[PDB]
Amino acid sequence: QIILDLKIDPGERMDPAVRMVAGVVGHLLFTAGGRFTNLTQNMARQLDIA
Amino acid sequence: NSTLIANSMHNMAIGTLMQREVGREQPGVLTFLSEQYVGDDTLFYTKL
RNA sequence: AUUAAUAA
RNA sequence: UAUUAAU
Repeated sequence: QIILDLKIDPGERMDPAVRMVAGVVGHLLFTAGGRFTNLTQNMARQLDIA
Repeated sequence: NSTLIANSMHNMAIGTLMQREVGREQPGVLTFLSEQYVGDDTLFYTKL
């Protein structure tokens, strides 16, 4: 009933290590197929790239 | 003992909020290339 | 008062 | 310490 996407903010400034670690965390925190999903397809693509 | 350093870091915080607010209110108008803080004095090198 | 730059 | 530049 609720799915997530990625927020883009030009004012945000962060270490790239945060994004690379979130890449690992997202695969262990979310479900993306089978019977239901918590993510959009673009969000899964971004997590895969991370 | 730490007057100048604290003054300059407070000025840095003010400049950070300045940049964030001008980016929010008028996107794509000003790009910031340099920021300098030496106390109560602030300098910016930007492109308009 | 506080940091520097020369002189001693 | 002496002078000066700055804060």
